[PDB]
Amino acid sequence: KLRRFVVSPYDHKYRIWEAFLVVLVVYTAWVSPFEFGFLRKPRPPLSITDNIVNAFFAIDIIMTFFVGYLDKSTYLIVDDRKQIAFKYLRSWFLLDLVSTIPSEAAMRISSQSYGLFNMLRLWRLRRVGALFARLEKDRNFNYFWVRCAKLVCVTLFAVHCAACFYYLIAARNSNPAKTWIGANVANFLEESLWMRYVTSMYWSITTLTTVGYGDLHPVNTKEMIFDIFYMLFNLGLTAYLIGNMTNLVVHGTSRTRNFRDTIQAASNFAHRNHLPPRLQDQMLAHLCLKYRTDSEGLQQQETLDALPKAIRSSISHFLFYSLMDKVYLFRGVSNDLLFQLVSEMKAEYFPPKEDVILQNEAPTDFYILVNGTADLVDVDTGTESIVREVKAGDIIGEIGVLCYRPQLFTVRTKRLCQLLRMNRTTFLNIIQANVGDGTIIMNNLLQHL
Amino acid sequence: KLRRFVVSPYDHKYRIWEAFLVVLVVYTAWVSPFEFGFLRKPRPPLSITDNIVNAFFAIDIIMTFFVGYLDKSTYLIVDDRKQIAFKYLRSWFLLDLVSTIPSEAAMRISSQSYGLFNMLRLWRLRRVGALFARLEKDRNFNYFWVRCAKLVCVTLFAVHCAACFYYLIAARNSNPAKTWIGANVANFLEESLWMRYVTSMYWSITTLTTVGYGDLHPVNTKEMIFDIFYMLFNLGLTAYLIGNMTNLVVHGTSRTRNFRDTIQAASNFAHRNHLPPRLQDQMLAHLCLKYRTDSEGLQQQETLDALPKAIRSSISHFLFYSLMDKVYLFRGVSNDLLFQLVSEMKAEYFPPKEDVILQNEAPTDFYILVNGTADLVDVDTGTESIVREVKAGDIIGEIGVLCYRPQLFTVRTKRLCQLLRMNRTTFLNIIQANVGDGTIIMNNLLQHL
Amino acid sequence: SVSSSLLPAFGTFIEDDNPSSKPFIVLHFDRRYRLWELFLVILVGYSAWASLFELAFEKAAEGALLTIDLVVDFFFAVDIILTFFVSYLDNTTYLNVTDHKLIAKRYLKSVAFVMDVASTLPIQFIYKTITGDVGRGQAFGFLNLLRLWRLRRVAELFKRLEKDAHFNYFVIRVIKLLCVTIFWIHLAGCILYWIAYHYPRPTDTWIGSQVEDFKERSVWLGYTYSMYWSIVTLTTVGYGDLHAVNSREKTFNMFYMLFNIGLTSYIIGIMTNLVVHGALRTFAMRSAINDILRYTSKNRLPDTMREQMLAHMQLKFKTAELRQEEVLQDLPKAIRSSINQHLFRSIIEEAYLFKGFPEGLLVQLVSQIQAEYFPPKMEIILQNEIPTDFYVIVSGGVDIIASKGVSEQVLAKLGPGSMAGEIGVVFNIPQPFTVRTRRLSQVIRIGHHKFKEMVQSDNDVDAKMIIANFMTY
Amino acid sequence: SVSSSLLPAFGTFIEDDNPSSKPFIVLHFDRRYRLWELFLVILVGYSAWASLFELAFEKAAEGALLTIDLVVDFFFAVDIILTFFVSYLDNTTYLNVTDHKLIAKRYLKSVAFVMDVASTLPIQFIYKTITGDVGRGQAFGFLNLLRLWRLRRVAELFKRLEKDAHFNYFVIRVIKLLCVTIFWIHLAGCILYWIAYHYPRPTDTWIGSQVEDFKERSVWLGYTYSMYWSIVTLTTVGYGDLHAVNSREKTFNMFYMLFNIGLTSYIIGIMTNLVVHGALRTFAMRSAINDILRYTSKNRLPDTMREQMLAHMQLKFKTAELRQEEVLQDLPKAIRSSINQHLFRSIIEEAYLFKGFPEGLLVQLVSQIQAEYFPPKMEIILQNEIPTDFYVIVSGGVDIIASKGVSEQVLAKLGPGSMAGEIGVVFNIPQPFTVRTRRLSQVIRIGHHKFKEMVQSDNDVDAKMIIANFMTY
Ligand SMILES: [K+]
Ligand SMILES: [K+]
Ligand SMILES: [K+]
Repeated sequence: KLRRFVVSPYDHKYRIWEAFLVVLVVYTAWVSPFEFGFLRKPRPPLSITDNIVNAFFAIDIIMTFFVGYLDKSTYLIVDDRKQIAFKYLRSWFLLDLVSTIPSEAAMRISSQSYGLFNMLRLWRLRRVGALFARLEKDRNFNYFWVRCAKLVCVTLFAVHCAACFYYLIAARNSNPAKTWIGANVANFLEESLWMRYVTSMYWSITTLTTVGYGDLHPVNTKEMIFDIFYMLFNLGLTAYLIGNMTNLVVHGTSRTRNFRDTIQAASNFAHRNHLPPRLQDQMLAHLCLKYRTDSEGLQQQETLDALPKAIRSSISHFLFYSLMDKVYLFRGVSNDLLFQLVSEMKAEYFPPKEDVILQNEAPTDFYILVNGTADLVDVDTGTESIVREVKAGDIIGEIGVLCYRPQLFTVRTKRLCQLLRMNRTTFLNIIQANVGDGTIIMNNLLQHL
Repeated sequence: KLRRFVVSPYDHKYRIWEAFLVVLVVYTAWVSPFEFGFLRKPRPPLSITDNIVNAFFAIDIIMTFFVGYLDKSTYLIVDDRKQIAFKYLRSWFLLDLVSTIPSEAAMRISSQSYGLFNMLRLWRLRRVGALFARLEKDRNFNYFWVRCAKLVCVTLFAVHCAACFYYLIAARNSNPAKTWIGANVANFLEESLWMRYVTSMYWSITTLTTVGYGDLHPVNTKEMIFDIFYMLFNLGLTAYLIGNMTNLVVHGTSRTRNFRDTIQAASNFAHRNHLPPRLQDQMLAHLCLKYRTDSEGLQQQETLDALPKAIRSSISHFLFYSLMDKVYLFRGVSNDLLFQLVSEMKAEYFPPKEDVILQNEAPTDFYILVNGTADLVDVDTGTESIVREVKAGDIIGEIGVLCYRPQLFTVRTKRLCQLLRMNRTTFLNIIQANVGDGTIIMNNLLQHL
Repeated sequence: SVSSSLLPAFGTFIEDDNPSSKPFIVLHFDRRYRLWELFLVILVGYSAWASLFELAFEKAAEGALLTIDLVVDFFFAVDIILTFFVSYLDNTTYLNVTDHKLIAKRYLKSVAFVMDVASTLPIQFIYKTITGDVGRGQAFGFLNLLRLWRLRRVAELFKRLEKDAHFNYFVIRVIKLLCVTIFWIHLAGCILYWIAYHYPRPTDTWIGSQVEDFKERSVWLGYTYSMYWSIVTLTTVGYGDLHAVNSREKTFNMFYMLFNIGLTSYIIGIMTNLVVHGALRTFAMRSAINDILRYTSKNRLPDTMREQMLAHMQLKFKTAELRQEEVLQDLPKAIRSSINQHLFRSIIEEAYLFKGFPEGLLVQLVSQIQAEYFPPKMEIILQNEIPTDFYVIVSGGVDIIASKGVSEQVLAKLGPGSMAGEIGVVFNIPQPFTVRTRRLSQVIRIGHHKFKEMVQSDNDVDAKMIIANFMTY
Repeated sequence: SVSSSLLPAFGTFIEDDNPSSKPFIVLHFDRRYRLWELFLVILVGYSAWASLFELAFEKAAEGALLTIDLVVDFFFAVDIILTFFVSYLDNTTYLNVTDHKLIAKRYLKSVAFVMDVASTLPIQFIYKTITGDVGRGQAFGFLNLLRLWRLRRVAELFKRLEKDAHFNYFVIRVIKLLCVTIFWIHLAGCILYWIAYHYPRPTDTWIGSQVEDFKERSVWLGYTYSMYWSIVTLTTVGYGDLHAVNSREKTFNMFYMLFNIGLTSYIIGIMTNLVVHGALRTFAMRSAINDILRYTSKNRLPDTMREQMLAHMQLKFKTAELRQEEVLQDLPKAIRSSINQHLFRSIIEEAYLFKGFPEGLLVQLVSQIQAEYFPPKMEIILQNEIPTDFYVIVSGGVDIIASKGVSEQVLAKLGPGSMAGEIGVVFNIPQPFTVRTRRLSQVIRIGHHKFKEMVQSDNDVDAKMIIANFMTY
């Protein structure tokens, strides 16, 4: 793993520190543009908060000599100090060093640079792009609310960034009475710093959303030229938003458009072939139940069945071995016979009051219940003489399949059940290959008494 | 066919009259709303033109008792007078009768109705919907240029129809100084009837396209309420326009997106398998030639090959029988042997300087030229000793296939050629079944001398 | 017939059959109950309007809108004493639970009951007699916003309609956008008027700049002004005649037209998805037909060949269509077998080869038959082919072809219910014929090494007589 | 290498190989010539701007824009004396025609020559000395609109770039929209200024309402005002500060924003098609991974099973990908066979069964081999199956399975170049094994009744020794 006293790329405290470094980077996205357009020299409320953020980013850049990294040509986790150090000093060392310099110290170098110096603090905005790539290749995060939250952040950052540039064009003017803001409120240089920001954001949003009331428009030619490039940029930006919002609606209404496309087919099918008014309802019940059952991960065979037979045999073994072992028939049969008996066994669901086995039928299959219940009703001259009821983890149809005689009792569900089905041919094959069938028939005649 | 002196649904004069009654409906779609919003009593320039259009539509409604029709339950062309007459009088008789009444005659019934009476002349607008359904289920007309034009017509009619309603709200006001138009040009009731229309169309398009400068906006509450329903309608109307314009762009860039998707595959394929720098260029040449050759109807096998073998045998016979018969080999062979020889024969294209048959090769196939030319170059110690060149309608590779000896001359194209290919096995089968092979080999040895 | 009964959106008729109907219980899928639910939902459309309206305008709550809230708060008070007599359906059992002491404590334990009683309270009416006046002020009006809890009933209908196939998915999908976008116009125009009405200086507002005496005019003048502003902003026209003036209006206004971006991008993304899927089928049929005409035009083929190619491709797409109604493959084997034993029982019972056969083996055959369809002149079995399968024709026709090297002669014509391709299967020889269809046919396949093993290894009853039936044929 | 040479968009290095290069001829696909064409196209971008600019403003044509039109009209005058020395390519022969007397009369007979000489005329410059002044008036300026004929060269580049696969289809199709939408902003802002400049009353205009002395200020003030109006109208902001005043401006203005509907619907329809196809594969590899995790979560499966299912589905999509690079099926049999005789000649030459074989039959085998790929644990041949095909493995591995009823034992491991499934084919018995892959394999199939007929009926050379080679194995 690692040397004494050192740090790793996936370690928890490192991901937690890094998420707090992303909230600090979202606070310098708001503050860096605002100190460039709206302020000239460090004022108290931010002169200390930005130094706090600077100390935190200095702590981070000095902790990056003690952090692992991962090659994309070897994929080995390189954790040797004299090598991560050089890869840090490769590209992002002094770029991340200028991005944390106390601006009060850049003032003594020169005035006129405060707003422009703290504008390269937007270099520490690569972290948001990193986080947004990681969250959207990750699969624990909904791709809808991870991509749709990136188009909210770059739209709120263009609106905010253009609102501080367009105000700085007006604040740096001479005779601030023919400006965009100095034309509506003449005395705008003595106003609450929150009113200036509100009326700049207002213009930005009207223009970005193409409402364009008409109050707050360009007045000079310097502002017209800015506005020509902002509306060019906005036109391109909104086209791409509308594109991304269709890529997230047609891929969002698939699993419902595929269902009414099935109940429709199941009605044309029953219409062509003239099914009596007893099979169409059964078909529709089993197709519905399928949507609820496979809306969850309880049922999936469209793609889970495209796996190999050595993968789908580990899954169906892990899910049902504990169940298959607790059946009276296969008491002490073997170690592998149970494995291949549970390997080729197809699980199915059944709606309530849906008899899986009719009396006097031809004994094709036998089922093993997994969950739910049912009752062994028999049809006689006096019908509806319900005798017993099975539970989860029991086997039905066994006497007509191991002796080849018509089924004697009809089992009818009374709850959404899940059974395991095995044909007569398959079972007879896999047990005909072996010797342990003596134990099976002995358990059978033991059950009979 | 028909009784003496009567008319039919598809006859050429009937379609020519019925497309002349569409440029008279486009005339009324413009005039009807304009006489409702901008005029009060019949003025000279239109009082006679609309009576002309009325006479033409009266001629048409009186000619519809002598026109066939087609059942959608029998598909028989019903042309019995006492039956088309009743189907006319079924629905569209007095609806098409009120729609042609001289408005000067509706004035004597009552005033106040002129503009509202000539507004139901928009009943004779079903003909445009008829024409637009016919042209877009027809296949001689470009769907892109016909579905799109219908969208343009409805927008031009909403813009124009809303421009005459919104002006009539202002012209019917009292004190026309707080109106939408009576607020910008105070003396708008004495202005050129073309200036009023221009400034109403201007507001219409500005509002419909969502520019909304701000000059010419609602002033009263009667106009605000109209504008709330016009901008609602427009909200829906533009949304379907943008929808229809995507349905006509993704279906319009398919045949090009499928080509660079092929030259890309043909480069990954040559990259994986390390083809020398002599086969990749040949593969790309033959794939390019396919786009030019298939852009036209010269080459089509993606879907033409999904036909039965009794349809693809009539096509390939009709196209190539005249060619196959003029070959020296099959002089007087038979009537059917030629048919089934030309039935199973695959036509192919070859770029220039692309030798189809190399010397000393194993004699697999033989080709029959259809068009283009080529020359029989032979490779010797002294190479490039071109001996002759073939033309369209001649057979190459015949001596190595009918005697099973390596090919003796290499044929190399000199123009984009089209040949017919036949395997050795297929030909040997179909001629082995018959007796006429004696004539074939006799023509062969006759050619040899 | 319970899942069948609960799949119709507006419920279905419940008759004296009494399969689940017990006394003193209303079944939730009954048609009367679903019509009553639709009634309450069209009253919800009124309560969504009248509750936002009285928040913003506050001089409406004195007139004829306070005896309409009392009549509508009555039909919602009888739907609380009637939700104790209504069935429900588990999502872990699917049994229709209709026992009172179990209905009467899943309503109680739910948020629905406390919210339904906190919505149906006539607060403004009880305040009107236990005090002297109607409620008034900034914060008192935030009390009929509790009746926006009933929008959950409109969220229901537009969810049990997008699953009923009896209803067009374009009509209801489009309607949900209408209802959502004009509730929000109305919601936002009432909030901006609410902001202007309660502002200290009545002339530094969006409406007090235009109508100085806006607080004393009719409520339907302020309403029309607010709805006009709201719609020229939502649609993004923005004439700019009415616009935000102070910073409370600028702030809500620029939160309003930020959500408008999402709303109008969503409306567009939905209308460009109900137009792009309303054309996929037609594009495939037109994509296919377009080349045929291109091929028949580039070459000068007769028009008869073009009436043949087109008719055949139409018949091919008909098969490709009606063969995608094959839904019966994921259903459990019991229901699939009971359906097959209705479709193809008398076809396979009488086919000259399954004549003397045990019932068990007949069922074992019928339970597995997957039927396929074929266009009118496809060849399903080529001559001298490996005998992999054989077919049974349930309807349609096929011809028997014997190529002479150079010919194809129709030896015989087979119709419904007669086996095609059995000779090479029973003899294990290359299939000595060519069966190609003649009409649009449906055939059921019986593969080799599936029928042979089943007739050979398993059963001990059938023997020695099917060979006598084959040598009879 | 002519079609290969003419498929790169930017042109290619022509060296001393002289395959088509004759004296006194420039090949149209030469690098140098295509770089010169790109040069002329970036001069077209200047001439599109400067020609509309001098129509509208007309006080620009006196300054430094009349010796820039003379330098640019020189590089377009040497491209007319150099189109007589440039090859061309027939679309009926595809031969690179490079004979002067045939180039020199397809240019002449074309509209291109007369238009290129009617565009390169320095009309405004010849008018500047044969007369005293620069051209002036409403109709005189409609003479540098002839230089918008050179936009056909920009229409070329954005057509020979949408076919070169070396260039991103998103970049170029987006730059096309950029170039088209900002030429039209500029075109429309110059027409509205042209309308205002020549209007009788200079203060009932769109700009004379704002700047009363607009005709005497700089040209780059009118230009910025016009471009500002044009872009707040195209984008549909429409502040309304600058708007149409008279009916000439209202009419053009409402023809401008009617075409804007189409233009902005087209930009949207294109940007929502380069985003919807840029997410058509990833949204399918995510559709099949999403339910794997859903299934591994709903049930409490170990994470090792989830690292197995995922790895296998990745390996499956890799095959489904690299098996769609099978382009080699429509090409003529000659080129397909020459490619196969390079890929799979030494595999089929040495496979213990094709050892003593005629060269003709080896070629007859190699010409037909269509290779397929298989994910790592699929079974290509089930035991007791009908012997329909047999396989030859070119690379990868397979195992031989012999089920004991209840087992599966790996009998042997086969690698590259060894036949899998031949026993049941040569003996015509049910395939007495089960060949299932172990690594991602590529196999070439040799069906039955295609190999048997070919080795049996046709050739008379091979006999009696392949049975000796099979009994040796
Ligand atoms: K606007
Ligand atoms: K505006
Ligand atoms: K707009």
